Amino acid sequence: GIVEQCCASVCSLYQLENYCN
Amino acid sequence: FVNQHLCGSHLVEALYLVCGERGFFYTP
Ligand SMILES: Cc1cccc(O)c1
Ligand SMILES: [Cl-]
Ligand SMILES: [Zn+2]
Repeated sequence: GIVEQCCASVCSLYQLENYCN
Repeated sequence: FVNQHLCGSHLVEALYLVCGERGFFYTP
């Protein structure tokens, strides 16, 4: 999930944007 | 994990900012 990718390591905004609608 | 709880709080503010008009669903 997003908590596993982005809380174990620091996501970028391009990455975060994957989880948008 | 309290650290994840804290992290998630920041994640949703980030989603809010990046997703904009699109919006988003948060599903831990
Ligand atoms: C913007 C943001 C907040 C928390 C974790 C991350 O990987 C990224
Ligand atoms: Cl924090
Ligand atoms: Zn904090």
